[PDB]
Amino acid sequence: ELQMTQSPSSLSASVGDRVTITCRSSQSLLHTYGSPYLNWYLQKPGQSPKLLIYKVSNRFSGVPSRFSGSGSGTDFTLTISSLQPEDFAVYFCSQGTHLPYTFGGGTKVEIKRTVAAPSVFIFPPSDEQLKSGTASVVCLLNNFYPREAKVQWKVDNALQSGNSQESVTEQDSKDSTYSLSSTLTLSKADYEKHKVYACEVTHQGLSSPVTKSFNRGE
Amino acid sequence: EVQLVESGGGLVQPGGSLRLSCAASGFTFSNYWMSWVRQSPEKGLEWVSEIRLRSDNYATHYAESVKGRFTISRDNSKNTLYLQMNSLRAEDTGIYYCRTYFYSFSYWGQGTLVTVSSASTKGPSVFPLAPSSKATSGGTAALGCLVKDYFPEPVTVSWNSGALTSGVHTFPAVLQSSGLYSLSSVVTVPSSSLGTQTYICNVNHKPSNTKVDKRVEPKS
Repeated sequence: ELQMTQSPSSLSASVGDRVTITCRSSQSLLHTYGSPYLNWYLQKPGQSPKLLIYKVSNRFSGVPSRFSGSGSGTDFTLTISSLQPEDFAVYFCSQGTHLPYTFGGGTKVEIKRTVAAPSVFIFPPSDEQLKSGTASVVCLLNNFYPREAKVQWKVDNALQSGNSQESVTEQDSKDSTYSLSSTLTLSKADYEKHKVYACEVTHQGLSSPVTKSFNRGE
Repeated sequence: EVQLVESGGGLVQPGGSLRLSCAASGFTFSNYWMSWVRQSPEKGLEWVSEIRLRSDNYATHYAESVKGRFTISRDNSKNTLYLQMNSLRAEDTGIYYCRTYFYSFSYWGQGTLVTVSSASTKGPSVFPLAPSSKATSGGTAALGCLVKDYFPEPVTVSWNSGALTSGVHTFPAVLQSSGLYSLSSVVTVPSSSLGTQTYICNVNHKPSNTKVDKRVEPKS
């Protein structure tokens, strides 16, 4: 099959940067069915892919002028000559002329922005959920950057290990920040047992780690 | 305007079957090649199959991964494309996009989700994320909705019937220790408005036709 190798797998660039994404095949793949006519796509999360370039170097109708493709023989590049904030997306090549068709593994493009410290909020489990026998504790990290963040759960000052799950939004289309949920789940019993519930946050934008806490029972 | 409307997706048991459809409109369907592509987080985009024109004896092609199990077919009179999926595998799970080939590139539908799992659908309970004193930083409060233990995806959340959009963050679902999905949605508002504005999250889980509206009120 005619498989392309897409690189890099991810990158962060600032608004205004030149960005370059490459798809490559082998000196063998090229003898088998020639220099092919790759198309380039982008995809926003939850949306269908959108055409940027067809036949290597033809910008597609409506596509903004900063996008361009070129490439010769084995090596094909998609170029963004001045990255804009709406340009975060997964970009990929498509080899749609030689059966079997294949796609590049894609390049996750993140917008780089100034450091932003999360704000932090904690929620105790509802009355309704305790009736049912589980207790979810939720810590929220809102509108921060970079993505990398440490959330530590402490129950009666005891660090918890393997009972936490995080979810993280995609980069925000409005301010390029991330928000993050961490959910500590415990039996109704484990919860009635202890009393102080805390999550401790550590991020590059915080001089010192921020702790939000509550005691069970108002 | 060109439109491609997939249907027929959803939850099916391993080894079972499903037929997708794609209702095309806005162009002369019979003049174009048509294809199916699928998407998963784990394998990326994978071409699935292609069917050509009546004048090509309706030639079909298939990725090796589905050959013998899937059949692509077209009804030019109804402007509809089909994919018949038999002996489905866990690995057939994902988003299936209908496509039409405009001579040098495809135009794509919005896709339909196919879940191949032994689970039955399950609709979520919904719990409040109560805005409280202290957990609200500088005149700004946070409140939310927690949507626990549902299957399959997706669930959707709006706030106040879509009148509250600004400051809403609805997180990706997480798969729990159990085989079930959990998702939280949150929003930041003026602290001062907590007594005077009521806040309701509208949760929809179409695979089970669950529809919940949950009042979130400050703790007391």
